[PDB]
Amino acid sequence: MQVITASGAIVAAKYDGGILLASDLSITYGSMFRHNNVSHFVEVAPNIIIGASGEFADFQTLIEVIKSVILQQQCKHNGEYLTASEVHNYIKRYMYQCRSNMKPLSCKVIVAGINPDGSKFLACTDPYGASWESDHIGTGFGKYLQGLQIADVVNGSFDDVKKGITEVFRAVNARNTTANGKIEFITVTPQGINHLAPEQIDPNWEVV
Amino acid sequence: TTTLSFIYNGGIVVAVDSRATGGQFIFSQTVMKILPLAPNMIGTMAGGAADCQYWLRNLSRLIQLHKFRYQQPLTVAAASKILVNELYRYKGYNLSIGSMICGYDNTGPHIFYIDNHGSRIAGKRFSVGSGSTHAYGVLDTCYREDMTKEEACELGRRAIYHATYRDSGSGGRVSVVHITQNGVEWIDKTDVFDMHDFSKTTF
Amino acid sequence: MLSIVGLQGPDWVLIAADSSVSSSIICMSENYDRIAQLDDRHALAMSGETGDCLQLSEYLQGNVALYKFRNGVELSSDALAHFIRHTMAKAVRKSPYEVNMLLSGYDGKPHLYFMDYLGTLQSIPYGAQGYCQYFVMSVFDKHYKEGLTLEDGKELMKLALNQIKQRFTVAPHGFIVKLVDKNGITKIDLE
Amino acid sequence: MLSIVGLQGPDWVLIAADSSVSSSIICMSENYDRIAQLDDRHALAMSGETGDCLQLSEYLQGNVALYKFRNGVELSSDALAHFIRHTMAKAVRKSPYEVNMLLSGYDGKPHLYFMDYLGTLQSIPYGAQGYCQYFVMSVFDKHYKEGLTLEDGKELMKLALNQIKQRFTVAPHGFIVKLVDKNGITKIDLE
Amino acid sequence: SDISTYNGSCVLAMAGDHCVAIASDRRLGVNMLTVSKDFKRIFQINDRIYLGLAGLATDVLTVREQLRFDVNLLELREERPIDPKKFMNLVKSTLYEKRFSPFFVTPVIAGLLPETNEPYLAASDSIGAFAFPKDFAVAGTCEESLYGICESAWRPNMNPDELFECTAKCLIAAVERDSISGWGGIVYIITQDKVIIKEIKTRMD
Amino acid sequence: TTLLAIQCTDGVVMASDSRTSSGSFIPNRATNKITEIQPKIFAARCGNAADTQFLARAVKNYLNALNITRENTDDSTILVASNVIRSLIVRYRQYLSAGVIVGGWDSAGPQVYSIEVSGMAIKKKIASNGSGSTYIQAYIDQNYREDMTMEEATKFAIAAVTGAIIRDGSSGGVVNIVQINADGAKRMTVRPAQQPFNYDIVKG
Amino acid sequence: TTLLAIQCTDGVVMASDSRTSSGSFIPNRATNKITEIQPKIFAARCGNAADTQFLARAVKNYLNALNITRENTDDSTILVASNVIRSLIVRYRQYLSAGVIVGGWDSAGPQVYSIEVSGMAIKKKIASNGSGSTYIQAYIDQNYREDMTMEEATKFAIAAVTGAIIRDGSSGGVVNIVQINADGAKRMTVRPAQQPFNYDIVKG
Amino acid sequence: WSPYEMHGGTAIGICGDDYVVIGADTRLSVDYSIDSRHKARIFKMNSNCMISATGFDGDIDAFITRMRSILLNYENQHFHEMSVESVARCVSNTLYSKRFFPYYINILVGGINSEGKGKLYGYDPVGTIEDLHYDSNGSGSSLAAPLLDSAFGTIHHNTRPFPAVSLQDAKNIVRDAICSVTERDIYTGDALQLCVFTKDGFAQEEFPLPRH
Amino acid sequence: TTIAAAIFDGGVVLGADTRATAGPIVAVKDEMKLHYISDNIWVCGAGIAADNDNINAVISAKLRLFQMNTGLQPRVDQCTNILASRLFQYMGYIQAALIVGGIDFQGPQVYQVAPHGSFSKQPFIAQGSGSLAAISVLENRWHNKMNEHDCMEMVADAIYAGITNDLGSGSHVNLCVIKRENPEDKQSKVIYTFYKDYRVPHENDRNFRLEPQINNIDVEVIKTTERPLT
Ligand SMILES: *C(=O)[C@]1([C@@H](O)[C@@H]2C=CCCC2)NC(=O)[C@@H]2CCO[C@@]21C
Ligand SMILES: *C(=O)[C@]1([C@@H](O)[C@@H]2C=CCCC2)NC(=O)[C@@H]2CCO[C@@]21C
Ligand SMILES: *C(=O)[C@]1([C@@H](O)[C@@H]2C=CCCC2)NC(=O)[C@@H]2CCO[C@@]21C
Repeated sequence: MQVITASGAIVAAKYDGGILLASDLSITYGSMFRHNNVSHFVEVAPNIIIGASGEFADFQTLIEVIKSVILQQQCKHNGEYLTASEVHNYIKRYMYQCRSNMKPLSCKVIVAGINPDGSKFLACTDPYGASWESDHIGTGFGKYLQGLQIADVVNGSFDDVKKGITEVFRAVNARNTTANGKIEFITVTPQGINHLAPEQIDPNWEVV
Repeated sequence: TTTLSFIYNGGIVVAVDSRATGGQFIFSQTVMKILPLAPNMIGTMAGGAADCQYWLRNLSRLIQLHKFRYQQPLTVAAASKILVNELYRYKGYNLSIGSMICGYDNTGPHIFYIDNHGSRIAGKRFSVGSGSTHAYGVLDTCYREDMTKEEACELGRRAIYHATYRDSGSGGRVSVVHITQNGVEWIDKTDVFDMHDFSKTTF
Repeated sequence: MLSIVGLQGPDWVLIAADSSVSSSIICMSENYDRIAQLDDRHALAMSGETGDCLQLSEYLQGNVALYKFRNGVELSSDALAHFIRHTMAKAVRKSPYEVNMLLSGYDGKPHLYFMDYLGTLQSIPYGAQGYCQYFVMSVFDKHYKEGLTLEDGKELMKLALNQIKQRFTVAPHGFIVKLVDKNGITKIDLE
Repeated sequence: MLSIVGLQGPDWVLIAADSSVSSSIICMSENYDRIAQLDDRHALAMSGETGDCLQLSEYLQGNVALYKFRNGVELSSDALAHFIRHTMAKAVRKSPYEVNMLLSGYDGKPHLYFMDYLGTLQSIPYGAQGYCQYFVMSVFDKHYKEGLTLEDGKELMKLALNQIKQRFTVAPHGFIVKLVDKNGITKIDLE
Repeated sequence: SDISTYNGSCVLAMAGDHCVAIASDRRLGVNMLTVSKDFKRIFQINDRIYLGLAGLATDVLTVREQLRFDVNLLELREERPIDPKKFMNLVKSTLYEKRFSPFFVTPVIAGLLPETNEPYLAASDSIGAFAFPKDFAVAGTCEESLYGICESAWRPNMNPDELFECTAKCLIAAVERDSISGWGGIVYIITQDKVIIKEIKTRMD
Repeated sequence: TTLLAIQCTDGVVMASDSRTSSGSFIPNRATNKITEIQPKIFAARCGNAADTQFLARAVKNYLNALNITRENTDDSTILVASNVIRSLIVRYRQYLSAGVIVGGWDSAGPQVYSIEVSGMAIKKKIASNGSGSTYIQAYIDQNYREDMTMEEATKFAIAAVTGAIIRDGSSGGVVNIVQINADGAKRMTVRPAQQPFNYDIVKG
Repeated sequence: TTLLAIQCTDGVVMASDSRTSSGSFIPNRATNKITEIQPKIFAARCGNAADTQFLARAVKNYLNALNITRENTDDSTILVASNVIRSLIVRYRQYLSAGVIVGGWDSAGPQVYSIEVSGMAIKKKIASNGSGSTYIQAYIDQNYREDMTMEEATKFAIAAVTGAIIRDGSSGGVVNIVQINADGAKRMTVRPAQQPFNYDIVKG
Repeated sequence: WSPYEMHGGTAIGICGDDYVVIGADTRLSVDYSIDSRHKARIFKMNSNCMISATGFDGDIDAFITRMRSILLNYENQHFHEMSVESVARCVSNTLYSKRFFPYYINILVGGINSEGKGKLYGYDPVGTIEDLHYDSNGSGSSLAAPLLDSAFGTIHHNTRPFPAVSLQDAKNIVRDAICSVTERDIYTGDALQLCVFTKDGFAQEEFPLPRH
Repeated sequence: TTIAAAIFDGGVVLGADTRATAGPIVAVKDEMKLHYISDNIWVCGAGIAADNDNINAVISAKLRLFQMNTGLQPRVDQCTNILASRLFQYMGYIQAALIVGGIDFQGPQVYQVAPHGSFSKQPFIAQGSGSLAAISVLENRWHNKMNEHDCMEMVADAIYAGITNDLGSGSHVNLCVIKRENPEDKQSKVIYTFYKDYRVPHENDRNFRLEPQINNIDVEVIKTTERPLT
């Protein structure tokens, strides 16, 4: 398990209308800010976004696997996509398979989607294959530089969850070396996936 | 762990502690370290607990398969040979099996020390485990061929008790089994806490 | 590091082996027969882990019996020695048998072969596997005479085993000696 | 990993030690007195490298004699035991003496102390250093009775040493047993 | 494996109603081998201070003798017994002076305050990181077992009888889950008037 | 870390980033990596933070020691500071992973010495050090001119350290500028809002 | 190694250095690090030379395999080349320490994909890789414009790879330029005499 | 590279005369970080038993999926739901099937057998099976085991009959032990999932625990 | 551990959780990680508890001896320099990641001192295992010249963030507010108010306990002796 070309932190949190996921659009080569405007999330289904923090090569391989499996089940079901729970279960089983083959995908993969029943589904699978469904999931330093800023507002209004995620990513930009650039926000709602305009979440620089 | 088995004129006495412990913590004190294999055969469990339990129940399966395939039951030498061959096929896989195949067959009492390493040693007195040295000391010092069933069972029980006292890896209750021509007999599970003589001031 | 010692005579071979089997620091048995009678004519003393020695002995004995039954002829001592050597040469490179052996056979002529886990085959008048060779070879060199009688041979083997007992730090609690002659492999006591 | 065994009685202490000194795989001597008579009253059985044991024994004996000469009083068995413990505690942290000892002394009362290279001091009715404890402690537990006679004590020590010989893989070729009583340290033979 | 695990130890101290109770396993073990069942890990440091050293027997005796050297010198130079807090700081100093070659013993100081007679528990790690639990201070290879049992079992304001009751039962539960610990227990109940030294029976395996 | 000391015609511009990094975590986001050894002598610090701060305090001690027996306290002070940085680094090369660019003004004028982590001290007109200096080596070579004044060099150093901040994860925060002329030393802080470039320069 | 592929409006400029290094020794001083996978698809190679050459030949095989069953041989060929580079790198990540920038022209127009040593493929307008790319990251960010034509991008890439050649020991030699437009691919070699900068840019 | 995350978390099982009370902390956490505050680790395998896995969560999920697969196969090929003893043997064999790539999970199989009696089986990662009256697994196993030993005295006196502790008393014992572990074990925390298998079937309760 | 000190308009607010762990087990649930250095300086420390306690006691003794001999108020940068030099001379072996928080003539100053001796003046600092969970709150809620109460709440919430998010942190939030006794008087005496258990998270308390404690262990007493306590 080795991370080289890494995607930065991800903070996903359920709010009233859906799941709000934020992450920088920068892939870092070690410590270098190598690639910009590279979304860490991939819309694998109209209501299922998949992000990952960690090696982005392993997240592109995982997205290839996910898209292939979704395409298989879509051809079988004449257009119907896999559900967010089914997609996350496949990611859990394929990442555990990779770990069991001793070639783990070194990326913590957040699956955020709306199941057809309308229930928000936010789950995460770590490189080892340990998966968990939660109302809010931070990956990378978004997990560490979080505190109660998400948990207090999770499942709340979009404004409250957005403010909490913005606080967490202000902390990330301040105290994460790999945090570079705008923080893209993606809303996975039962009405689809909307990429809100990326926001520069500036740390409080009156510290000096 | 501490398991012992000795052949005296009256049969095979197999006494085993019941402690499973890794590092310092005592994971259990009620571990059954004698797994029956045939109506008149058992296999002791020492070393790796999972390995001994899986391979002794697999040997029980193989013995039953042989007895149903062929009317003659699988002998104690043949059973220990099956087990030792299977365990040797996994040499280098860090299996840990210490196991005395104690049974009465057509050729009489038979104890075969079987180890993961593939050693299959016939003998009339064996002890396997961290505290097996203490059980060996008590046995070799107090063992007689002409001991009654009660005397032999108490000898095995006291050897296991002294092993439990002097070894951190041994403890719990001494499960004593008497194996005779007629079949395996499970004497009793005696708590070594009760066996300890607290009137003594030396230990 | 078990003490097996072979001594070839004009018409016999005295093959002795450490009779003490062991588990870690415990001498489990004091009469374990480490010498494997692959054939009625060949006794293979084996030094190594008890499991490896037992499995290799059983494989070789089964193959010798299978050769005797497939073809109505028994293996020679050179043929058996080179079959063991082929087995060890195969093993070392892939799945090694960690057993150093002394093959003593009588097929009308006495034969003693120094064999090791790698597969070095050498007919020897006397030899040993384990650390006992460091103690017994010299005594053989000092006291072996061509045409040695069977009684003188037993005396010399007893001297070698006594040297193992006295000077080897891990002194075997006893030895099992077998005479391999025209009458077959007979276990003997050297006193 | 040398076998030293101590057995404390009502008015005596039987201290036995492996009498076989060794260099690598060679048993250099079969009567090496591993028990060090630091005083006329105290015999210190030592298990460890022969050099470390000899140097530590000489240091302790010199210090005991120096205490006896500087002050017109001989060290007690508790005082000597704790002096040895202090020496080992100093050594372990800086320049460790890799010797595990059994200090048997009679100063009007029998005393047997389990001492190790680290410096754990414990008065014991019986004990052993080396792997022999794994073989002898149980026999003591099985056969030691309070008020044991000196003849019963010799029988029990003989039983323990026989267990070392029979079950310990590296069986000492012999033991040197010393009786530490009101008459001093006298070497004895247990047969 | 580990040097601390070499000599299995299990020292407990509990706070009662103006009384403390320091219990300890009585086993001197060498790794997996029981050498003795008469090993003293609890030492009286002062009339109202007892020190249980859970760890390497070598360092149990070394630390006990060094703190008897320090406490005796302090009481000679000051004509006064050492306070439980003063002795706690003394043990902290003793261990941190060897911080980088630490004694492999965790001390457990069970004392009564000189005037108020209140319980005073003070358990540190190998290097004097003293804690001052108002309820129970545990140490030795049974540390997790003792923590678990005493968290549920200890109750405030236990009289000397009840304090002995959990000290003994809770220590028995701890030692019986530690392979290298046990072989008898000793419980010192320190009260305003008397110290009650009860040798309790634990499993001898 | 990005260190960039420029010896100008009329002073010394020591630009630095403000990011202390513990792996991917930034313990200090507003780090003063340029330490005021003397009122007109500053030490930009890269490598181990503890080793570089010890180096700065020890060089303050060594330069005060230089003044124990002399009255020309502002004479050869920058060269002596570089020499003591170099002697401490070579003396403690096993334990100190510190590189220091010591620049300032003294009787000899403006000076900039780059002592490497190896302990190699070179008087440099343009000196750079740290992980972020790598990303801006070509930028410096293309945009550095010997004739730059302290203001021109200050702007160029802000731009270069900002580029290094953008491209280096280990380098970030604000651009700590120190402008040392004969009159004294002026500290400035170029916050990310006031930095000439942004992450947007990446990919155009 | 310096790799710099620029996706221009009217083509792709793949600039590279020509220095193969075995430690401090240069076994090949005129290396063709940009391999002609197809007449209008080239792979600039960084990392292990053997792994990158195997990658180039295997991608030639994979793109010919793509053409076994199709007649639109110049369709999605650059994207497929990047995908096969990425699948070989991830499949052989334990054994292949190869990074490849595959750029060229196909039915989709000019394209530049940067597959990293990790096996991360990103379509890039401006892609750089190798040890020398680090030294020129800031230079590229300051001098790269999205609107550069193939000639402007060729000049800028020559300048950037020359700066990397100057500042990197692993990067050196001539600037191997490949200009891929719809018409085809033109190779150029910018020798050190014809390179815009020299070692003299260091220290001014 | 170690393929396990060594996730902490305690599971305390208590077999009764006619019940089995397994209480496991929901929290999923390793290396001072809580991946999931709630992550159920006790699963109703069938109408006869429940399995409680503590350890690597990837291995918990994989082993629970494998056990559900094997129990479904047993229901299809042997025409009845696998019994608690049969599930226990299957758990032992399933864990041992990976003896050389062990599931780093400690298993408690608690159920109600054909006799109606409670049956708890404790496991190690490599598949040691043990028919137990009580067991503790996970990070706080060392903490919780003395609690159960005191509550029952089975370790103190092995051969004495296991005390006839009522279902509610056993549930309270598991709750108190899990709370003590949560107080002491950092990994144990968040919510307790207290599952009970009785003749009435599988019942589940969620009790808060100290998050800190 | 979660320790976090910030500088508010009138002073410094230091905070620390009260959980000491002996590995994966919570040894202490009321651990004191805020160490009094001088009347104006408090250090909240993480790392090795023994190292933190001893180094804080030693530097407190040094600055008490300083204030006695010289009659001078210890300086926060002085304490930080002494701490950093001591931690550097031990090459990081004294694992005391300290946060000095005090008020001297230069005003309220918060310094970090890494175990290896690297110090840094910062407005808000968080150290320990939960240092990231704390610093997030500190990053989002600290601003120049905030009043005492807002900084108290921010530092307590950062320690609480470390407590909940980090396993190595837990139990209560102890605060220590260094402030001038008269905030309007910059020359007034620098006093401190220590708020022990400033936050006592109710969701983090023991919520269940067997009222009848079930125990089937019987104590058999081998020997009893009673000895006087004097
Ligand atoms: C920079 O060199 C750097 C900083 O910690 C820096 C050190 C010296 C001055 C104080 C802050 N050192 C490091 O170890 C990291 C990695 C590279 O740059 C750092 C941020
Ligand atoms: C460049 O990547 C480099 C060259 O050998 C290069 C490899 C790929 C194309 C052929 C020549 N690879 C290396 O291992 C050295 C070190 C860094 O750059 C190299 C010169
Ligand atoms: C905190 O860092 C921590 C505490 O023990 C802490 C140490 C310093 C001040 C006293 C209490 N140090 C540790 O070793 C553990 C590991 C997690 O953090 C601890 C709780």
